[PDB]
Amino acid sequence: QYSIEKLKKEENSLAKDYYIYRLLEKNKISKKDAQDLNSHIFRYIGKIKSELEKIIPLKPYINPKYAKCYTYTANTILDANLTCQSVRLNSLVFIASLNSKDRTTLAQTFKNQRPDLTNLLLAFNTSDPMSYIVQKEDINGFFKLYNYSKKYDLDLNTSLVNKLPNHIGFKDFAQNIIIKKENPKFRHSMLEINPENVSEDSAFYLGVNALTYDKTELAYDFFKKAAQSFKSQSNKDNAIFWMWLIKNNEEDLKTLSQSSSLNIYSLYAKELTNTPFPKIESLNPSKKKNNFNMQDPFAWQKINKQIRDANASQLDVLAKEFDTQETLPIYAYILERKNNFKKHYFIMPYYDNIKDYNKTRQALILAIARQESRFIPTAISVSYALGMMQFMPFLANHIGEKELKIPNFDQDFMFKPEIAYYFGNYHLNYLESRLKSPLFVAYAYNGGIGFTNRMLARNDMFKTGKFEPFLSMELVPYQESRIYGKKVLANYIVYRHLLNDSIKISDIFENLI
Repeated sequence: QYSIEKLKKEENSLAKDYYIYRLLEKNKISKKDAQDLNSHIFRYIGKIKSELEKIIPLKPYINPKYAKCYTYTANTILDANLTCQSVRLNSLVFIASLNSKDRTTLAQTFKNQRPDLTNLLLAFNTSDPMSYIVQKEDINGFFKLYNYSKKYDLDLNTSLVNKLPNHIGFKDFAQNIIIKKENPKFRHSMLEINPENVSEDSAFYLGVNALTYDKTELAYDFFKKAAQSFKSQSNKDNAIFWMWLIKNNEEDLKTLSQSSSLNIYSLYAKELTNTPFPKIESLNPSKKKNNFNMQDPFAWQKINKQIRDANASQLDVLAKEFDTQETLPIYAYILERKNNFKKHYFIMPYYDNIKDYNKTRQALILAIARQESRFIPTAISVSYALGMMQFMPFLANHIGEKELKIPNFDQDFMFKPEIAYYFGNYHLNYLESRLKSPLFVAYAYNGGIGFTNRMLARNDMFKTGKFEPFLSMELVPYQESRIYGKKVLANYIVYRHLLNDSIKISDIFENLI
Protein backbone atom coordinates (compact mmCIF):
# COMPACT_ATOMS: atom_id res chain seq x y z
CA GLN A 1 0.00 0.00 0.00
CA TYR A 2 2.26 2.59 -1.63
CA SER A 3 2.99 6.37 -1.45
CA ILE A 4 2.55 8.82 -4.33
CA GLU A 5 6.33 8.92 -5.03
CA LYS A 6 6.83 5.15 -5.43
CA LEU A 7 3.79 5.01 -7.75
CA LYS A 8 5.23 7.78 -9.93
CA LYS A 9 8.27 5.51 -10.54
CA GLU A 10 6.05 2.66 -11.93
CA GLU A 11 4.86 2.41 -15.57
CA ASN A 12 1.41 3.87 -16.33
CA SER A 13 -1.14 1.03 -15.99
CA LEU A 14 -4.58 0.28 -14.58
CA ALA A 15 -2.81 -1.00 -11.41
CA LYS A 16 -1.15 2.40 -10.97
CA ASP A 17 -4.45 4.21 -11.62
CA TYR A 18 -6.08 1.94 -8.98
CA TYR A 19 -3.51 2.88 -6.31
CA ILE A 20 -3.66 6.63 -7.20
CA TYR A 21 -7.43 6.43 -6.86
CA ARG A 22 -7.00 4.86 -3.39
CA LEU A 23 -4.83 7.80 -2.33
CA LEU A 24 -7.38 10.23 -3.79
CA GLU A 25 -10.37 8.58 -2.06
CA LYS A 26 -8.46 8.81 1.26
CA ASN A 27 -7.57 12.49 0.61
CA LYS A 28 -3.78 11.81 0.69
CA ILE A 29 -3.10 13.65 -2.62
CA SER A 30 -2.26 17.29 -1.87
CA LYS A 31 -2.81 20.08 -4.43
CA LYS A 32 1.00 20.01 -4.92
CA ASP A 33 1.30 16.22 -5.49
CA ALA A 34 -1.60 16.65 -7.94
CA GLN A 35 0.21 19.05 -10.32
CA ASP A 36 2.03 16.64 -12.66
CA LEU A 37 -0.48 13.90 -12.16
CA ASN A 38 -2.55 13.38 -15.38
CA SER A 39 0.72 12.46 -17.15
CA HIS A 40 0.84 9.63 -14.55
CA ILE A 41 -2.68 8.26 -15.24
CA PHE A 42 -3.10 5.44 -17.82
CA ARG A 43 -6.87 5.84 -18.26
CA TYR A 44 -8.10 9.32 -17.36
CA ILE A 45 -11.82 8.43 -17.23
CA GLY A 46 -14.60 8.01 -14.64
CA LYS A 47 -13.97 8.19 -10.88
CA ILE A 48 -10.22 8.96 -10.92
CA LYS A 49 -10.99 11.98 -13.13
CA SER A 50 -13.88 13.28 -10.96
CA GLU A 51 -11.60 12.91 -7.90
CA LEU A 52 -8.57 14.61 -9.48
CA GLU A 53 -10.83 17.48 -10.65
CA LYS A 54 -12.05 18.19 -7.09
CA ILE A 55 -8.41 19.09 -6.29
CA ILE A 56 -7.53 20.73 -9.68
CA PRO A 57 -10.54 21.65 -11.96
CA LEU A 58 -10.14 21.37 -15.76
CA LYS A 59 -8.74 24.65 -17.22
CA PRO A 60 -8.79 23.27 -20.83
CA TYR A 61 -9.92 22.53 -23.42
CA ILE A 62 -11.23 24.75 -26.21
CA ASN A 63 -8.93 24.81 -29.28
CA PRO A 64 -6.56 27.89 -29.24
CA LYS A 65 -7.37 28.50 -32.94
CA TYR A 66 -11.14 29.07 -32.51
CA ALA A 67 -11.08 30.70 -29.03
CA LYS A 68 -12.69 33.89 -30.31
CA CYS A 69 -15.60 31.83 -31.80
CA TYR A 70 -16.74 30.73 -28.31
CA THR A 71 -17.05 34.38 -27.09
CA TYR A 72 -20.30 34.79 -29.13
CA THR A 73 -23.74 33.80 -27.90
CA ALA A 74 -27.08 33.28 -29.68
CA ASN A 75 -27.61 37.05 -29.41
CA THR A 76 -24.35 38.02 -31.19
CA ILE A 77 -23.64 35.18 -33.69
CA LEU A 78 -24.48 37.47 -36.68
CA ASP A 79 -21.44 39.61 -35.60
CA ALA A 80 -19.12 36.59 -35.86
CA ASN A 81 -17.01 35.91 -38.95
CA LEU A 82 -18.16 33.05 -41.22
CA THR A 83 -15.64 30.49 -39.92
CA CYS A 84 -16.91 31.15 -36.35
CA GLN A 85 -20.57 30.95 -37.51
CA SER A 86 -19.93 27.53 -39.03
CA VAL A 87 -18.00 26.19 -35.99
CA ARG A 88 -20.75 27.26 -33.54
CA LEU A 89 -23.39 25.59 -35.77
CA ASN A 90 -21.76 22.17 -35.15
CA SER A 91 -23.96 22.18 -32.00
CA LEU A 92 -27.66 21.42 -32.36
CA VAL A 93 -28.23 22.84 -28.88
CA PHE A 94 -26.69 26.12 -30.13
CA ILE A 95 -28.96 25.93 -33.23
CA ALA A 96 -32.02 25.23 -31.02
CA SER A 97 -31.09 28.33 -28.91
CA LEU A 98 -31.05 30.72 -31.87
CA ASN A 99 -34.11 32.71 -32.76
CA SER A 100 -35.99 31.78 -35.91
CA LYS A 101 -35.11 34.93 -37.93
CA ASP A 102 -31.41 34.31 -37.37
CA ARG A 103 -31.90 30.67 -38.46
CA THR A 104 -33.48 31.86 -41.77
CA THR A 105 -30.62 34.36 -42.34
CA LEU A 106 -27.91 31.81 -41.53
CA ALA A 107 -29.69 29.15 -43.70
CA GLN A 108 -29.39 31.42 -46.77
CA THR A 109 -25.75 32.28 -45.97
CA PHE A 110 -24.87 28.57 -45.89
CA LYS A 111 -27.06 27.00 -48.65
CA ASN A 112 -24.34 26.71 -51.36
CA GLN A 113 -21.32 25.69 -49.27
CA ARG A 114 -22.93 23.89 -46.27
CA PRO A 115 -26.50 22.71 -47.14
CA ASP A 116 -26.12 20.39 -44.12
CA LEU A 117 -26.21 23.53 -41.87
CA THR A 118 -29.03 24.98 -43.95
CA ASN A 119 -31.16 21.87 -43.48
CA LEU A 120 -30.70 21.75 -39.66
CA LEU A 121 -31.29 25.52 -39.30
CA LEU A 122 -34.53 25.41 -41.23
CA ALA A 123 -35.54 22.15 -39.54
CA PHE A 124 -35.38 23.88 -36.14
CA ASN A 125 -37.72 26.61 -37.48
CA THR A 126 -40.39 23.87 -37.56
CA SER A 127 -42.19 22.16 -34.72
CA ASP A 128 -40.61 18.82 -35.91
CA PRO A 129 -36.96 19.02 -37.06
CA MET A 130 -36.76 15.23 -37.59
CA SER A 131 -39.64 15.38 -40.07
CA TYR A 132 -37.88 18.11 -42.06
CA ILE A 133 -34.56 16.22 -42.12
CA VAL A 134 -36.26 12.95 -43.10
CA GLN A 135 -38.03 14.75 -46.00
CA LYS A 136 -34.60 15.97 -47.21
CA GLU A 137 -33.14 12.45 -46.72
CA ASP A 138 -30.21 14.23 -45.05
CA ILE A 139 -28.42 11.24 -43.52
CA ASN A 140 -25.77 13.19 -41.55
CA GLY A 141 -28.50 15.46 -40.14
CA PHE A 142 -30.58 12.42 -39.20
CA PHE A 143 -27.82 11.04 -36.95
CA LYS A 144 -26.98 14.50 -35.44
CA LEU A 145 -30.71 14.85 -34.53
CA TYR A 146 -30.88 11.33 -33.07
CA ASN A 147 -27.77 12.06 -30.95
CA TYR A 148 -29.28 15.41 -29.88
CA SER A 149 -32.53 13.69 -28.89
CA LYS A 150 -33.87 10.12 -28.84
CA LYS A 151 -37.48 11.35 -28.48
CA TYR A 152 -37.85 11.96 -32.24
CA ASP A 153 -39.63 9.01 -33.83
CA LEU A 154 -41.09 8.89 -37.36
CA ASP A 155 -41.81 6.37 -40.11
CA LEU A 156 -38.99 6.20 -42.65
CA ASN A 157 -39.60 5.05 -46.22
CA THR A 158 -37.69 2.36 -48.14
CA SER A 159 -35.28 4.79 -49.82
CA LEU A 160 -34.31 6.51 -46.53
CA VAL A 161 -33.84 3.41 -44.35
CA ASN A 162 -31.61 1.83 -47.06
CA LYS A 163 -29.31 4.87 -46.89
CA LEU A 164 -28.83 4.79 -43.08
CA PRO A 165 -26.40 1.76 -42.92
CA ASN A 166 -23.65 3.61 -44.83
CA HIS A 167 -23.28 5.96 -41.80
CA ILE A 168 -20.98 4.86 -38.92
CA GLY A 169 -23.72 5.75 -36.39
CA PHE A 170 -26.04 3.14 -37.89
CA LYS A 171 -24.84 0.06 -35.89
CA ASP A 172 -25.31 1.68 -32.41
CA PHE A 173 -28.55 3.40 -33.54
CA ALA A 174 -30.07 0.06 -34.65
CA GLN A 175 -28.84 -1.91 -31.63
CA ASN A 176 -29.97 0.71 -29.14
CA ILE A 177 -33.50 1.15 -30.46
CA ILE A 178 -33.98 -2.65 -30.89
CA ILE A 179 -32.56 -3.70 -27.47
CA LYS A 180 -34.20 -0.83 -25.54
CA LYS A 181 -37.53 -1.18 -27.41
CA GLU A 182 -37.59 2.51 -28.18
CA ASN A 183 -38.45 4.46 -31.29
CA PRO A 184 -41.16 2.04 -32.54
CA LYS A 185 -41.63 3.78 -35.88
CA PHE A 186 -37.88 3.74 -36.53
CA ARG A 187 -37.94 0.04 -35.58
CA HIS A 188 -40.86 -0.88 -37.83
CA SER A 189 -39.31 1.08 -40.69
CA MET A 190 -36.09 -0.98 -40.45
CA LEU A 191 -38.06 -4.04 -41.71
CA GLU A 192 -37.50 -2.64 -45.25
CA ILE A 193 -33.70 -2.52 -45.10
CA ASN A 194 -32.35 -4.72 -47.89
CA PRO A 195 -30.10 -7.44 -46.34
CA GLU A 196 -27.71 -6.63 -49.21
CA ASN A 197 -27.14 -3.17 -47.62
CA VAL A 198 -26.09 -4.41 -44.15
CA SER A 199 -23.59 -6.81 -42.60
CA GLU A 200 -22.20 -8.25 -39.36
CA ASP A 201 -23.77 -6.99 -36.08
CA SER A 202 -26.23 -4.67 -37.89
CA ALA A 203 -27.52 -7.54 -40.02
CA PHE A 204 -27.84 -9.71 -36.91
CA TYR A 205 -29.79 -7.03 -34.98
CA LEU A 206 -32.09 -6.38 -37.96
CA GLY A 207 -32.86 -10.10 -37.88
CA VAL A 208 -33.73 -9.86 -34.14
CA ASN A 209 -35.87 -6.83 -35.05
CA ALA A 210 -37.68 -8.84 -37.74
CA LEU A 211 -38.43 -11.62 -35.22
CA THR A 212 -40.12 -9.14 -32.83
CA TYR A 213 -42.55 -8.29 -35.68
CA ASP A 214 -42.95 -12.03 -36.55
CA LYS A 215 -41.33 -11.49 -39.99
CA THR A 216 -39.54 -14.88 -40.00
CA GLU A 217 -38.50 -14.82 -43.71
CA LEU A 218 -36.97 -11.31 -43.41
CA ALA A 219 -35.33 -12.44 -40.17
CA TYR A 220 -33.78 -15.51 -41.81
CA ASP A 221 -32.44 -13.35 -44.67
CA PHE A 222 -30.82 -10.94 -42.18
CA PHE A 223 -29.30 -13.74 -40.08
CA LYS A 224 -27.94 -15.42 -43.27
CA LYS A 225 -26.24 -12.17 -44.24
CA ALA A 226 -24.82 -11.93 -40.69
CA ALA A 227 -23.53 -15.53 -40.84
CA GLN A 228 -21.87 -14.80 -44.20
CA SER A 229 -20.21 -11.57 -43.05
CA PHE A 230 -19.38 -11.95 -39.37
CA LYS A 231 -15.63 -12.02 -38.68
CA SER A 232 -15.70 -14.15 -35.50
CA GLN A 233 -16.78 -17.82 -35.62
CA SER A 234 -18.70 -17.40 -32.30
CA ASN A 235 -20.87 -14.70 -33.87
CA LYS A 236 -21.29 -16.67 -37.12
CA ASP A 237 -22.52 -19.58 -34.99
CA ASN A 238 -25.07 -17.37 -33.22
CA ALA A 239 -26.47 -16.31 -36.61
CA ILE A 240 -26.45 -19.91 -38.04
CA PHE A 241 -28.37 -21.01 -34.93
CA TRP A 242 -31.10 -18.48 -35.81
CA MET A 243 -31.12 -19.64 -39.45
CA TRP A 244 -31.75 -23.16 -38.14
CA LEU A 245 -34.40 -22.22 -35.54
CA ILE A 246 -36.41 -20.29 -38.14
CA LYS A 247 -36.18 -22.46 -41.32
CA ASN A 248 -35.06 -25.89 -39.92
CA ASN A 249 -32.46 -26.68 -42.60
CA GLU A 250 -30.43 -29.56 -41.18
CA GLU A 251 -27.30 -28.51 -43.10
CA ASP A 252 -27.28 -25.34 -40.93
CA LEU A 253 -27.39 -27.36 -37.72
CA LYS A 254 -24.72 -29.70 -39.06
CA THR A 255 -22.43 -26.76 -39.93
CA LEU A 256 -23.03 -25.35 -36.41
CA SER A 257 -22.32 -28.73 -34.71
CA GLN A 258 -18.91 -28.81 -36.51
CA SER A 259 -17.77 -25.30 -35.45
CA SER A 260 -14.26 -24.80 -34.08
CA SER A 261 -15.81 -22.27 -31.65
CA LEU A 262 -17.02 -23.50 -28.27
CA ASN A 263 -20.10 -21.49 -27.38
CA ILE A 264 -23.65 -22.26 -26.27
CA TYR A 265 -24.88 -22.52 -29.87
CA SER A 266 -22.26 -25.01 -31.07
CA LEU A 267 -22.60 -26.93 -27.79
CA TYR A 268 -26.35 -27.14 -28.25
CA ALA A 269 -26.05 -28.24 -31.91
CA LYS A 270 -23.57 -30.98 -30.92
CA GLU A 271 -26.02 -32.22 -28.30
CA LEU A 272 -28.96 -32.24 -30.79
CA THR A 273 -26.96 -34.31 -33.35
CA ASN A 274 -25.39 -36.80 -30.88
CA THR A 275 -21.99 -35.25 -31.65
CA PRO A 276 -19.30 -35.83 -28.94
CA PHE A 277 -18.45 -33.03 -26.53
CA PRO A 278 -15.53 -30.86 -27.80
CA LYS A 279 -11.98 -31.67 -26.73
CA ILE A 280 -10.76 -29.71 -23.75
CA GLU A 281 -6.99 -29.17 -23.51
CA SER A 282 -5.23 -30.58 -20.48
CA LEU A 283 -2.60 -28.32 -18.92
CA ASN A 284 -0.62 -30.17 -16.28
CA PRO A 285 2.74 -28.40 -15.60
CA SER A 286 5.24 -30.59 -13.72
CA LYS A 287 7.29 -27.56 -12.53
CA LYS A 288 6.16 -26.21 -9.15
CA LYS A 289 6.97 -22.51 -9.65
CA ASN A 290 9.30 -19.78 -10.89
CA ASN A 291 10.36 -16.35 -9.61
CA PHE A 292 7.22 -14.52 -10.75
CA ASN A 293 5.12 -12.97 -7.99
CA MET A 294 1.46 -13.78 -8.72
CA GLN A 295 0.52 -11.37 -5.91
CA ASP A 296 2.25 -8.27 -7.38
CA PRO A 297 -0.32 -6.33 -9.50
CA PHE A 298 2.43 -4.20 -11.15
CA ALA A 299 4.28 -7.33 -12.37
CA TRP A 300 1.06 -8.54 -14.06
CA GLN A 301 0.45 -5.18 -15.84
CA LYS A 302 4.05 -5.40 -17.14
CA ILE A 303 3.96 -9.05 -18.29
CA ASN A 304 0.45 -8.59 -19.77
CA LYS A 305 1.66 -5.75 -22.02
CA GLN A 306 4.63 -7.97 -23.14
CA ILE A 307 2.41 -10.98 -23.89
CA ARG A 308 -0.01 -8.72 -25.90
CA ASP A 309 2.77 -7.15 -28.03
CA ALA A 310 4.85 -10.30 -28.65
CA ASN A 311 5.56 -11.86 -32.05
CA ALA A 312 4.95 -15.63 -32.54
CA SER A 313 8.63 -16.20 -31.64
CA GLN A 314 8.65 -14.64 -28.12
CA LEU A 315 5.25 -16.13 -27.24
CA ASP A 316 7.22 -19.44 -27.33
CA VAL A 317 9.81 -18.14 -24.83
CA LEU A 318 7.11 -16.80 -22.47
CA ALA A 319 5.10 -20.06 -22.77
CA LYS A 320 8.05 -22.10 -21.45
CA GLU A 321 8.95 -19.56 -18.75
CA PHE A 322 5.41 -19.61 -17.25
CA ASP A 323 4.87 -23.35 -17.69
CA THR A 324 4.48 -23.96 -13.92
CA GLN A 325 1.62 -24.74 -11.52
CA GLU A 326 1.97 -21.46 -9.61
CA THR A 327 1.82 -19.45 -12.91
CA LEU A 328 -0.80 -21.73 -14.57
CA PRO A 329 -3.23 -18.82 -15.25
CA ILE A 330 -0.42 -16.98 -17.10
CA TYR A 331 0.63 -20.14 -19.02
CA ALA A 332 -2.92 -20.63 -20.32
CA TYR A 333 -3.22 -16.92 -21.16
CA ILE A 334 -0.04 -17.22 -23.27
CA LEU A 335 -1.17 -20.50 -24.92
CA GLU A 336 -4.55 -18.95 -25.85
CA ARG A 337 -2.73 -16.17 -27.80
CA LYS A 338 -0.03 -18.57 -29.11
CA ASN A 339 -2.54 -20.95 -30.74
CA ASN A 340 -4.51 -18.05 -32.30
CA PHE A 341 -7.55 -18.94 -30.15
CA LYS A 342 -8.16 -22.36 -31.84
CA LYS A 343 -7.81 -24.58 -28.72
CA HIS A 344 -10.11 -24.77 -25.66
CA TYR A 345 -8.59 -23.96 -22.25
CA PHE A 346 -10.57 -24.42 -19.07
CA ILE A 347 -8.08 -24.52 -16.20
CA MET A 348 -8.90 -25.01 -12.54
CA PRO A 349 -6.18 -23.18 -10.56
CA TYR A 350 -6.02 -22.99 -6.76
CA TYR A 351 -8.51 -25.91 -6.81
CA ASP A 352 -7.93 -26.76 -3.09
CA ASN A 353 -10.03 -23.70 -2.18
CA ILE A 354 -13.13 -25.08 -3.94
CA LYS A 355 -12.81 -28.90 -3.95
CA ASP A 356 -15.19 -29.16 -0.93
CA TYR A 357 -18.09 -27.28 -2.59
CA ASN A 358 -20.59 -29.37 -4.55
CA LYS A 359 -19.51 -29.85 -8.15
CA THR A 360 -22.30 -27.70 -9.65
CA ARG A 361 -21.14 -24.81 -7.42
CA GLN A 362 -17.51 -25.43 -8.42
CA ALA A 363 -18.49 -25.14 -12.07
CA LEU A 364 -20.38 -21.85 -11.55
CA ILE A 365 -17.42 -20.37 -9.64
CA LEU A 366 -14.96 -21.51 -12.29
CA ALA A 367 -17.24 -20.29 -15.12
CA ILE A 368 -17.47 -16.81 -13.57
CA ALA A 369 -13.71 -16.60 -12.88
CA ARG A 370 -12.79 -17.69 -16.39
CA GLN A 371 -14.86 -14.88 -17.94
CA GLU A 372 -14.03 -12.27 -15.20
CA SER A 373 -10.23 -12.55 -15.11
CA ARG A 374 -8.96 -15.67 -16.87
CA PHE A 375 -7.88 -16.55 -13.27
CA ILE A 376 -5.28 -13.73 -13.03
CA PRO A 377 -5.03 -13.20 -9.22
CA THR A 378 -4.20 -9.48 -9.53
CA ALA A 379 -6.56 -8.62 -12.40
CA ILE A 380 -7.91 -5.06 -12.30
CA SER A 381 -10.74 -3.79 -14.50
CA VAL A 382 -11.24 -0.25 -15.81
CA SER A 383 -13.80 0.16 -13.00
CA TYR A 384 -11.12 -1.19 -10.53
CA ALA A 385 -12.88 -4.56 -9.95
CA LEU A 386 -10.24 -6.77 -8.27
CA GLY A 387 -8.84 -10.32 -8.40
CA MET A 388 -9.96 -13.60 -10.00
CA MET A 389 -13.64 -12.94 -9.18
CA GLN A 390 -13.56 -9.20 -9.96
CA PHE A 391 -15.07 -7.66 -6.82
CA MET A 392 -15.59 -3.91 -6.74
CA PRO A 393 -14.14 -2.34 -3.49
CA PHE A 394 -17.62 -1.55 -2.14
CA LEU A 395 -18.88 -5.16 -2.21
CA ALA A 396 -15.47 -6.50 -1.15
CA ASN A 397 -15.49 -4.24 1.96
CA HIS A 398 -19.15 -4.98 2.77
CA ILE A 399 -18.46 -8.77 2.71
CA GLY A 400 -14.99 -8.66 4.35
CA GLU A 401 -15.52 -6.05 7.13
CA LYS A 402 -19.27 -5.79 7.77
CA GLU A 403 -20.34 -9.46 7.20
CA LEU A 404 -17.27 -11.68 7.79
CA LYS A 405 -15.55 -9.31 10.27
CA ILE A 406 -12.15 -10.44 8.93
CA PRO A 407 -9.46 -8.84 11.16
CA ASN A 408 -7.48 -6.08 9.36
CA PHE A 409 -9.39 -6.69 6.10
CA ASP A 410 -8.30 -4.66 3.12
CA GLN A 411 -9.99 -4.71 -0.35
CA ASP A 412 -6.62 -5.90 -1.77
CA PHE A 413 -7.37 -9.28 -0.10
CA MET A 414 -9.46 -9.89 -3.27
CA PHE A 415 -6.14 -10.58 -5.05
CA LYS A 416 -5.73 -13.71 -2.89
CA PRO A 417 -7.22 -16.81 -4.61
CA GLU A 418 -8.50 -18.14 -1.26
CA ILE A 419 -10.32 -14.85 -0.67
CA ALA A 420 -11.56 -14.43 -4.25
CA TYR A 421 -13.10 -17.95 -4.36
CA TYR A 422 -14.49 -17.63 -0.82
CA PHE A 423 -16.13 -14.27 -1.56
CA GLY A 424 -17.34 -15.49 -4.95
CA ASN A 425 -19.00 -18.50 -3.34
CA TYR A 426 -20.67 -16.23 -0.74
CA HIS A 427 -21.91 -13.77 -3.35
CA LEU A 428 -22.97 -16.55 -5.78
CA ASN A 429 -24.94 -18.15 -2.89
CA TYR A 430 -26.86 -14.89 -2.44
CA LEU A 431 -27.59 -14.56 -6.19
CA GLU A 432 -28.53 -18.19 -6.87
CA SER A 433 -30.85 -18.30 -3.83
CA ARG A 434 -32.92 -15.55 -5.58
CA LEU A 435 -32.45 -16.32 -9.31
CA LYS A 436 -31.79 -20.11 -9.62
CA SER A 437 -30.72 -20.31 -13.29
CA PRO A 438 -26.90 -19.96 -13.73
CA LEU A 439 -27.68 -17.68 -16.69
CA PHE A 440 -29.70 -15.26 -14.50
CA VAL A 441 -26.98 -15.46 -11.83
CA ALA A 442 -24.44 -14.51 -14.52
CA TYR A 443 -26.45 -11.47 -15.57
CA ALA A 444 -26.81 -10.35 -11.91
CA TYR A 445 -23.12 -11.02 -11.21
CA ASN A 446 -22.09 -8.68 -14.08
CA GLY A 447 -24.93 -6.11 -14.14
CA GLY A 448 -26.28 -6.31 -10.55
CA ILE A 449 -29.39 -8.09 -9.21
CA GLY A 450 -31.30 -4.83 -9.62
CA PHE A 451 -31.36 -4.76 -13.43
CA THR A 452 -31.73 -8.58 -13.56
CA ASN A 453 -34.88 -8.48 -11.38
CA ARG A 454 -36.26 -5.58 -13.46
CA MET A 455 -35.57 -7.51 -16.68
CA LEU A 456 -37.23 -10.70 -15.38
CA ALA A 457 -40.31 -8.72 -14.18
CA ARG A 458 -41.14 -7.70 -17.78
CA ASN A 459 -43.95 -9.50 -19.65
CA ASP A 460 -41.81 -9.99 -22.74
CA MET A 461 -38.60 -11.47 -21.22
CA PHE A 462 -37.93 -15.15 -20.52
CA LYS A 463 -41.60 -16.18 -20.89
CA THR A 464 -43.11 -18.82 -23.21
CA GLY A 465 -42.88 -18.33 -26.97
CA LYS A 466 -41.94 -19.87 -30.30
CA PHE A 467 -38.34 -18.65 -30.17
CA GLU A 468 -37.79 -18.56 -26.39
CA PRO A 469 -35.62 -18.48 -24.44
CA PHE A 470 -33.18 -17.67 -27.27
CA LEU A 471 -34.98 -14.46 -28.33
CA SER A 472 -34.92 -13.08 -24.76
CA MET A 473 -31.16 -13.77 -24.61
CA GLU A 474 -30.76 -11.42 -27.62
CA LEU A 475 -32.87 -8.64 -25.95
CA VAL A 476 -31.03 -8.28 -22.64
CA PRO A 477 -30.93 -4.45 -22.51
CA TYR A 478 -27.15 -4.05 -21.85
CA GLN A 479 -24.72 -5.36 -24.48
CA GLU A 480 -22.02 -6.31 -21.98
CA SER A 481 -24.51 -8.34 -19.88
CA ARG A 482 -26.03 -10.03 -22.97
CA ILE A 483 -22.55 -11.23 -24.01
CA TYR A 484 -21.38 -12.07 -20.49
CA GLY A 485 -24.31 -14.46 -19.88
CA LYS A 486 -23.74 -16.38 -23.16
CA LYS A 487 -20.05 -16.85 -22.39
CA VAL A 488 -20.47 -17.75 -18.72
CA LEU A 489 -23.20 -20.29 -19.56
CA ALA A 490 -20.87 -22.06 -22.05
CA ASN A 491 -18.12 -22.03 -19.45
CA TYR A 492 -20.51 -23.53 -16.88
CA ILE A 493 -21.55 -26.39 -19.19
CA VAL A 494 -17.88 -27.14 -19.92
CA TYR A 495 -16.78 -27.16 -16.24
CA ARG A 496 -19.74 -29.34 -15.19
CA HIS A 497 -18.59 -31.78 -17.89
CA LEU A 498 -14.94 -31.70 -16.76
CA LEU A 499 -15.98 -32.31 -13.15
CA ASN A 500 -18.05 -35.44 -14.11
CA ASP A 501 -21.29 -33.62 -13.32
CA SER A 502 -22.64 -33.16 -16.84
CA ILE A 503 -25.89 -31.43 -17.60
CA LYS A 504 -27.70 -31.19 -20.93
CA ILE A 505 -27.75 -27.60 -22.16
CA SER A 506 -31.29 -28.34 -23.35
CA ASP A 507 -32.30 -28.67 -19.66
CA ILE A 508 -30.73 -25.27 -18.87
CA PHE A 509 -32.79 -23.77 -21.72
CA GLU A 510 -36.07 -25.36 -20.52
CA ASN A 511 -35.42 -23.96 -17.02
CA LEU A 512 -35.23 -20.36 -18.40
CA ILE A 513 -38.91 -20.15 -19.33
